[PDB]
Amino acid sequence: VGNGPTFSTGGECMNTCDIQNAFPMNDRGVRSSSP
Amino acid sequence: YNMLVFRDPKRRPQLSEEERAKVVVNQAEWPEEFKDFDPDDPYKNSPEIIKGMSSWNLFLWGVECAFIYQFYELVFPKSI
Amino acid sequence: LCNAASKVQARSAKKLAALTDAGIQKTISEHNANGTDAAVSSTKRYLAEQRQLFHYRVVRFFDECHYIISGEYFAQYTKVNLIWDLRFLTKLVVLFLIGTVLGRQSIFPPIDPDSPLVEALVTKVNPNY
Amino acid sequence: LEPMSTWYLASWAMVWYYAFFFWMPMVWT
Amino acid sequence: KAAPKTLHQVRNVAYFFAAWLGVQKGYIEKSANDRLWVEHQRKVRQQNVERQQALDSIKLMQQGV
Amino acid sequence: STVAISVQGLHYVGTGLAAIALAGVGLGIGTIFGNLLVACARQPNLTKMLFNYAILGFALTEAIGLFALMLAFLMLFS
Amino acid sequence: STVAISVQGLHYVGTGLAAIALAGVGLGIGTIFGNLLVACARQPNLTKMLFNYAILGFALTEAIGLFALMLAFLMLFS
Amino acid sequence: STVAISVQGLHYVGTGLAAIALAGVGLGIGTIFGNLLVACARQPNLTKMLFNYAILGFALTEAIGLFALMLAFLMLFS
Amino acid sequence: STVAISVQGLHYVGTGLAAIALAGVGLGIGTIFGNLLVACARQPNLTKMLFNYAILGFALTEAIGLFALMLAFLMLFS
Amino acid sequence: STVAISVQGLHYVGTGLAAIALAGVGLGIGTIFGNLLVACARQPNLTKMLFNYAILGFALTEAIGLFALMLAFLMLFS
Amino acid sequence: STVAISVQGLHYVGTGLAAIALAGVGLGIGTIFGNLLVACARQPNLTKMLFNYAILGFALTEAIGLFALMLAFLMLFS
Amino acid sequence: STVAISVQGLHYVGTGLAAIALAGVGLGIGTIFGNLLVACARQPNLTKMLFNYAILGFALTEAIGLFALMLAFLMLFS
Amino acid sequence: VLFSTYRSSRLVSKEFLHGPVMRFRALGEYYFQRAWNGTLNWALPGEYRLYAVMIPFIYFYHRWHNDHTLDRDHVEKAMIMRWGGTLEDVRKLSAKDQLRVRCFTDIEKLYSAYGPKDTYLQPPGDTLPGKDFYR
Amino acid sequence: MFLFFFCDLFWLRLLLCMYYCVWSRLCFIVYFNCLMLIFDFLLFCLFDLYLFVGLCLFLLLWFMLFNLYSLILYYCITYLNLYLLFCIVFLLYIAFLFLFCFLCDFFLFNNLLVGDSFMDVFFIRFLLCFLECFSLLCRCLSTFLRLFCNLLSSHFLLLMFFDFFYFIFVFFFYGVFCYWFILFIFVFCFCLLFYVFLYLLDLFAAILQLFIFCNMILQLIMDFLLFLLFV
Amino acid sequence: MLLGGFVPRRFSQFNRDPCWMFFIFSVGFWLGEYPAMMIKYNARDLVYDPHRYVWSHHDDHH
Amino acid sequence: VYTRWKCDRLPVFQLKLFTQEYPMHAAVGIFTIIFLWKHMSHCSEETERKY
Amino acid sequence: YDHLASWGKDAFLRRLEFENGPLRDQVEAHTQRLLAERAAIAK
Ligand SMILES: CCCCCCCCCCCCCCCCCC(=O)OC[C@H](COP(=O)([O-])OCC(O)COP(=O)([O-])OC[C@@H](COC(=O)CCCCCCCCCCCCCCCCC)OC(=O)CCCCCCCCCCCCCCCCC)OC(=O)CCCCCCCCCCCCCCCCC
Ligand SMILES: CCCCCCCCCCCCCCCCCC(=O)OC[C@H](COP(=O)([O-])OCC(O)COP(=O)([O-])OC[C@@H](COC(=O)CCCCCCCCCCCCCCCCC)OC(=O)CCCCCCCCCCCCCCCCC)OC(=O)CCCCCCCCCCCCCCCCC
Ligand SMILES: CCCCCCCCCCCCCCCCCC(=O)OC[C@H](COP(=O)([O-])OCC(O)COP(=O)([O-])OC[C@@H](COC(=O)CCCCCCCCCCCCCCCCC)OC(=O)CCCCCCCCCCCCCCCCC)OC(=O)CCCCCCCCCCCCCCCCC
Ligand SMILES: CCCCCCCCCCCCCCCCCC(=O)OC[C@H](COP(=O)([O-])OCC(O)COP(=O)([O-])OC[C@@H](COC(=O)CCCCCCCCCCCCCCCCC)OC(=O)CCCCCCCCCCCCCCCCC)OC(=O)CCCCCCCCCCCCCCCCC
Ligand SMILES: CCCCCCCCCCCCCCCCCC(=O)OC[C@H](COP(=O)([O-])OCC[N+](C)(C)C)OC(=O)CCCCCCCCCCCCCCCCC
Ligand SMILES: CCCCCCCCCCCCCCCCCC(=O)OC[C@H](COP(=O)([O-])OCC[N+](C)(C)C)OC(=O)CCCCCCCCCCCCCCCCC
Ligand SMILES: CCCCCCCC/C=C/CCCCCCCC(=O)OC[C@H](COP(=O)(O)OCCN)OC(=O)CCCCCCC/C=C/CCCCCCCC
Ligand SMILES: CCCCCCCC/C=C\CCCCCCCC(=O)O[C@H](COC(=O)CCCCCCC/C=C/CCCCCCCC)COP(=O)(O)OCCN
Repeated sequence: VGNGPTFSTGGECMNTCDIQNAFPMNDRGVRSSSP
Repeated sequence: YNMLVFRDPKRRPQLSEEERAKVVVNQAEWPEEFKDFDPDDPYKNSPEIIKGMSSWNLFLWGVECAFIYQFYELVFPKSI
Repeated sequence: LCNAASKVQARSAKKLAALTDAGIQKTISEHNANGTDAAVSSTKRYLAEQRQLFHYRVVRFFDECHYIISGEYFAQYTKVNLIWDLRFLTKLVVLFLIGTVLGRQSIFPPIDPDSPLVEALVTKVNPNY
Repeated sequence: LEPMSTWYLASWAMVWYYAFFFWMPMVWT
Repeated sequence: KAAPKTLHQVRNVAYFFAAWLGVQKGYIEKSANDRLWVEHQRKVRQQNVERQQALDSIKLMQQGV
Repeated sequence: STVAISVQGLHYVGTGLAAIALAGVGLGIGTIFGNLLVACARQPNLTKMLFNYAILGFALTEAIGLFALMLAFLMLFS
Repeated sequence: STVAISVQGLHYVGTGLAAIALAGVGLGIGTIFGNLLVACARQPNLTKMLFNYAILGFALTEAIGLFALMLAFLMLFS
Repeated sequence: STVAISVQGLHYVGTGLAAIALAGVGLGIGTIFGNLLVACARQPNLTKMLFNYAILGFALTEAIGLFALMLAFLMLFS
Repeated sequence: STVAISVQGLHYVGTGLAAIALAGVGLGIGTIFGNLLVACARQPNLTKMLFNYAILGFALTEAIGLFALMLAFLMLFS
Repeated sequence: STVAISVQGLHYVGTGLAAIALAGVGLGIGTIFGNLLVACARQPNLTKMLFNYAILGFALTEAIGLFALMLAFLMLFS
Repeated sequence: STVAISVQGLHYVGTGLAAIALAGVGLGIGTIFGNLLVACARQPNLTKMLFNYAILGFALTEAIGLFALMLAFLMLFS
Repeated sequence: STVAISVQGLHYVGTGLAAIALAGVGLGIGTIFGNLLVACARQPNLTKMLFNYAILGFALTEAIGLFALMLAFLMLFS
Repeated sequence: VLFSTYRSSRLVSKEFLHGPVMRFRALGEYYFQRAWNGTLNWALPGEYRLYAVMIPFIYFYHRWHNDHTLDRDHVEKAMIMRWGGTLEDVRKLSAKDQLRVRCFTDIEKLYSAYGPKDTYLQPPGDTLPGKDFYR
Repeated sequence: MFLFFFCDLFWLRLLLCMYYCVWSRLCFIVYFNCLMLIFDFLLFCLFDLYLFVGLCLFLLLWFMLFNLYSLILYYCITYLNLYLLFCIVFLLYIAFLFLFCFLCDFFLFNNLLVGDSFMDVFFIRFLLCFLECFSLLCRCLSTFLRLFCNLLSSHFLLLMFFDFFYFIFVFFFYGVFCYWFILFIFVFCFCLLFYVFLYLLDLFAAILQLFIFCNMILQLIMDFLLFLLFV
Repeated sequence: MLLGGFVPRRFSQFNRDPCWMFFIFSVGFWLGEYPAMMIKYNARDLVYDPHRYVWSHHDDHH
Repeated sequence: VYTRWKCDRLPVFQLKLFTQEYPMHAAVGIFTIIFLWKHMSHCSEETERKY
Repeated sequence: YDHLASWGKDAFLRRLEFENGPLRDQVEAHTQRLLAERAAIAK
């Protein structure tokens, strides 16, 4: 796989941010870094 | 671990103990860079950027640069 | 005075046991069984090898000189070689400066008799130094 | 102390005024 | 683990300690000499001041105010 | 007769006096944290909120000590 | 005899003495925030209202320090 | 012998000493509001009356501060 | 007449005054620990978070004492 | 005119002032032990941990006292 | 010009200032023996342990008192 | 030039400074008694025990006052 | 009508200097466009290597500027005032003498307020030249 | 007199151009309270209460590029002048105040007359109004003075301590080879601890002072905001 | 914000990343300039300027 | 869609920003600039020599 | 992001790919087991 960047996060944890619901949650329970 | 104020990030576990115990580890598939992987020293086997260039060599290079900066005028002084 | 010595010995023993080098552990075990010193033996082995490799160094020096003079070294020149050459030049300069300082046996150039700074030499607090 | 000085205060403040009127729009956009 | 047949490490430590003690002796001697010379220079300056004061006093008497 | 005298060393005295202002500031800061500890033990659920208010108070109190320290530098360097 | 003397470094002393007044202001501010921290833990629901009064005291307490600070400049620069 | 001396620079010292009186006024105000915050949490239903009394206390302390400043300004000029 | 005077030993006086600034700093630190004991006694499970805040308060208070101490040593060597 | 004066009794005055700071330290010690007793009564089970923390507070406060004391002795013999 | 002056009576002033350091030391003792009564009344069963700690605090404060007393006497007979 | 001066009225000033130490002694005594009343008014059956400890504290703080008084007398008669 | 107020009015082609610009953007993006590179108000990044690289460089160029442009003025003033009060008088000295003087100035800088005061205060009885030597 | 000079941000401007030619998210802000003025829902304000956000962010960026990087030795705070900071704070504070005053709503100032009708109007309430009107300008002055003094004092202390450390390190390191090496080692360790402590304190204090600088302006704005309730 | 990045475990690993290589070079410069100053400014042959009492910054700023 | 920051060129956006977004701030800044250049734009020869 | 392909992956990027790649479960299990063993040895 390549070395390219992805959707920026700003150094934030999406499982505790104020807009966490906007980030989908996967099976493991970790909210995505992007929509 | 820490190097001054720089702390090494650690990945949070995602698997439960029950699921984790069922995982079969096969280091044969792992890259040669990361074998016997240790969280406290993950870059022990990491390749050098320049072959034969040690950290001490760069430290000594900087020390020599400082010595030159401070002593060049002693050997080749110039008039105002 | 004794507790500190015991603590230092224990720490060194723990660190010695910690290392996972098969050769180092094997040598340590052999020397402990024989009661000899591993570090001194390593030093003697290194000195013997260097003594037996002097003419190898000479031959390598001549081979490298031929390689450089022939122009083959510059044919495959890369950025890494440039970095190494810059390191080499820096060491040459610092060694030259140190050699000059040692040659004149003084950090600063000596003062000529006709210079106006001679007074400073006369007014030394301690003439011995 | 220059920080308490005023003999070239106007030229000194031109830096802030340039930053406010010319550099802030660029940073904004 | 048999008894050591050689005492190389202790000898090396003793070598270092002996060199350090010699360094301390030399440093003490040099410091004492420096203090002596500093005191001597101070005395020389004091004597020069006294001589200048005496010369000024003689010149004042010659002035005769 | 009219005599004008300019004593240089007085600037040290004024500088030392300003430093005394730090005694109140240093004490005042300790008072804030003393209440912070006695408050976190009365309602630990707000410890993070209280810690934030304590820091704000520290700076305001600290700010005053700087005013005095500025005068010390002004006279010490003039 | 009539003798007039002008000592030209005394304004340093007056400036330092005025600066000492800042110790009380700094202490008072620390007292205010100490009471604030120990008061919020008692009635957290009114935390915000208390903060507004705390700032008001700071506004009415820092102002006094300015007068003393004002006198310092009027004597330091004269 | 009778010698009369007139030092110009002694009014700075007097001005500084008078300015020190504000440290008490500043601390007194801090005490007033520190208790005000405690009282409001205790009985928040009386916030307005307590605020009114605190203001009255601040006014009286401020009046004393005005008297001290009046002396400071008088000595500074006169 | 224009007279310039340079008093040497005044730097000792100014240095001593700055040392007084450590009186409040020392008192302030003692206040923090005293409040710490009460908080621990009234909430024994928080023996570490309170301890950390006490250290933080000491550090800030120590900083103020060090700001004054710099002047104390500086004037002593001026 | 340029006049240089060296007063040999002002190394005493500075020394006395540096000793005043000890009061802010000595009082600080009493405050820590003043509240240690209350804490022990409140929570006798923690007679040990509180004592250790009090010792830490006393040592740090004493550290300020000795920093000031160093200035006191330096100016006494110089 | 170089002028050396030796004021003899200033060794008294330095002695007096160091005595002020006892003000805090004496007050600090009162604080210990003030809280001790409250602690004893609250928990009379622990008078012995509290009394021992009170003595400990008194000794520590007295140490500082002797330090100031030492300086006062040295500047008195020197 | 070497000039030796002996001011005879300075010993008065040093005496007054030592008297200030009594302020921190008398106040400390009042603090003990103030806490004594509260301790007595909390559990009055222990008055006969607390009173002895109260006297002990007065016996120590008063002893400190003697040291300041001693200096106030030595400098006042020497 | 003369100049457009819209940024859409292009002045060059889309492919103008595409390659160099892509190289520049590659340099910019490799270390900065990462999840762990979260800035504090755009000024303090999260990547450690950015600090490790930029702090030394900033210090180096600032120090070079200070040593070769700012302190040089003080050094030259000291040399001129202590050895004639004129530039030609200083140039009358040799390079070694100038080196000695400048190193003494560095000594004075290092001592500052924490060092012996005989470096600028002439003790009584000293035979060295005074302030009125050249007057 | 016209002096031509330059700020000390050219390398930082170059870095900003290099690293911000492409977009990046921002999630950490020194003063976040400028974005959340209203905490109770259904409350809204007809006044442009979010006008300060852009100026707040730009001021934070500018002051952070200067102050935080000033900890690096020989880095210059080009704007460090008392009256220049006065000009900056004057601009911001007076601009917002004149925005409130141009509204030509005099009732907005009713709260200046402190107290209730019970208090004597002339001898108590009027004096309090005078004091509060004075206190607004005093708040402006205190803001700018605090910002100036913090930097000045911190950098003076850093310079003095660094000078002392250089002196002892250069002219007393030989004690390592002498019999009093322990004293030198203790002093060196203390100096290292002091160095680290000072750097941490300055780093924290810069950010906190910027926070307070913006909070004073926001408090000025909030003192005159009125919120309506949705129905 | 100090969130992440390469962090060498010990000195020997500083050569595993170019940025840390430059960092260790700079640290070497920083620490080695002090011994150089010790040697240069505590030298036996170093002599104070004879005319050091002719002028000083202390008189100028006074 | 049209946005000032994305569609307008830099001078136009600057004018819009300081005329319909922060006009009072610009006015105050101009006032202060005029004051500075009217009362703080002179330096005597003695002042230059001193500082 | 083709223009970045020439830069490759550094040590940290390789570590992240290794830990969070398809072998992430194996690496997590190995790391947790090693940490548990070290903690048990410490106690
Ligand atoms: C102005 C001009 C003046 C000119 C004067 C004349 C000049 C000389 C002319 C010639 C004269 C005749 C020849 C004489 C030769 C003498 C030397 C010699 O032959 O040595 C061989 C000899 C070993 O020979 P061997 O026994 O046959 O070896 C058998 C095997 O080969 C062993 O093999 P190995 O495997 O062991 O190999 C390693 C071995 C071999 O390595 C070497 O060969 C080393 C280099 C040899 C030459 C050394 C010359 C020294 C001369 C003086 C110093 C000059 C600078 C030297 C720089 C050396 C840099 C490495 O390493 C060592 O020797 C180690 C020594 C260091 C031990 C360090 C331990 C310190 C512990 C401290 C603990 C403290 C705890 C306190 C707790 C208190 C609690 C209350 O080694 C030594 O004698 C070593 C001496 C080292 C002295 C160092 C002194 C430094 C200054 C003092 C310290 C100050 C800083 C630190 C202070 C810290 C606070 C306390
Ligand atoms: C008499 C001697 C000469 C002097 C005469 C002066 C006359 C004065 C009249 C009276 C004025 C009274 C009032 C004065 C108040 C001063 C206050 C003050 O200074 O405050 C500090 C304050 C400092 O602000 P700052 O925070 O440092 O930021 C301002 C910077 O400029 C950076 O801010 P920024 O980065 O935000 O700026 C935007 C920047 C955005 O970034 C960039 O664009 C990057 C570039 C930056 C350039 C600007 C920085 C300059 C750096 C230093 C100089 C660079 C090297 C120059 C080499 C000179 C060699 C001799 O873009 C630009 O700068 C746009 C210009 C770009 C020019 C590009 C030219 C390319 C030519 C290519 C030719 C190719 C030919 C090929 C042919 C082939 C044939 C085969 O200054 C200002 O705010 C500006 C003051 C200006 C006042 C107006 C003065 C009148 C205009 C004078 C023009 C003279 C032109 C003739 C000179 C000829 C050579 C001798
Ligand atoms: C369909 C046609 C197809 C044609 C295909 C052609 C293909 C082949 C290429 C054609 C040939 C090349 C064309 C030009 C390329 C230029 C570079 C480029 O590509 O830029 C990217 C870009 C390419 O265009 P685009 O992306 O397609 O479209 C642009 C957007 O539509 C709108 O852009 P924007 O609005 O977003 O931004 C525009 C501008 C914002 O707008 C402006 O700045 C425009 C207004 C500026 C006015 C400044 C002066 C004001 C003075 C005061 C007023 C005076 C009034 C006087 C009244 C009369 C008095 C009598 O933005 C900036 O300022 C940032 C960019 C700055 C660039 C960096 C400049 C410095 C580079 C230095 C490099 C060399 C260093 C030294 C090397 C030394 C080696 C030893 O071009 C621009 O962004 C244009 C920048 C223009 C800057 C002008 C600055 C002038 C400063 C010097 C003035 C000298 C006056 C002397 C007076 C003397 C009196 C005595
Ligand atoms: C052709 C142009 C227009 C001609 C005139 C048209 C018809 C009249 C227009 C309106 C006139 C208003 C009259 C006053 C109204 C009341 C206000 C007041 O009291 O005013 C006092 C005084 C006027 O004196 P006065 O009351 O008429 O009576 C004379 C008294 O005897 C004097 O008594 P005093 O004691 O007050 O005297 C002290 C001193 C007092 O003088 C001052 O205080 C000067 C203050 C200047 C204020 C400038 C306002 C605009 C600021 C924009 C933002 C800049 C940010 C910072 C940038 C820094 C880096 C450049 O007075 C003077 O000497 C006045 C000289 C004024 C010269 C104005 C030159 C402006 C240059 C702007 C440069 C911008 C560079 C940007 C580069 C960007 C490149 C990317 O100052 C002003 O009025 C200043 C504002 C003038 C505005 C003129 C119209 C706009 C500008 C047109 C020229 C643009 C040139 C661009 C060159 C670019 C080169 C690269
Ligand atoms: C969010 C918090 C950020 C915290 C960052 C912490 C950084 C930790 C640094 C550890 C030590 C680094 C040593 C570097 C040595 C360099 C070489 C040298 O000689 O320097 C000596 C210099 C000075 O050392 P000195 O004073 O001993 O120098 C002696 C020199 N003589 C004798 C001539 C006087 O070192 C420094 O000044 C380093 C101080 C660093 C303080 C922290 C600064 C943080 C703010 C800037 C961040 C920049 C990030 C930019 C990123 C991009 C932005 C878009
Ligand atoms: C070493 C000494 C140190 C001393 C330090 C002293 C402090 C210095 C602090 C400087 C930095 C802080 C500055 C903050 C800003 C201060 C502002 C200030 O006071 O400026 C006042 C000054 C007053 O201006 P002035 O000084 O020219 O006043 C003229 C008055 N006469 C003619 C009587 C002398 O403002 C200006 O300088 C700007 C004037 C032009 C802009 C305004 C024009 C419109 C005026 C409207 C009313 C009149 C006209 C009729 C209505 C309109 C009709 C069209
Ligand atoms: C308005 C002029 C009226 C009088 C006639 C003058 C003609 C002078 C001869 C000009 C020959 C060269 C013309 C080259 C094409 C110019 C195209 C142009 O104007 O483009 C403007 C373009 C900017 O475009 P945008 O803002 O992105 O948007 C454009 C679309 N809305 O500007 C540029 O790039 C600069 C181009 C400058 C070209 C030269 C203009 C010279 C004008 C001189 C006028 C004065 C009279 C001259 C008399 C000359 C007699 C011999
Ligand atoms: C040709 C070089 C040979 C090297 C051999 C060195 C042997 C030295 C052994 C004794 C050393 C201690 C001596 C103690 C007394 C020194 C006094 C002094 O300063 O004298 C200087 C000599 O000092 C120097 O020049 C050297 C100073 C120190 C040099 C340091 C060397 C490198 C240290 C690296 C440190 C890096 C960190 C290591 C940490 C390890 C310990 C924790 C000469 O001048 P003086 O005539 O005394 O008077 C000058 C006044 N006009």
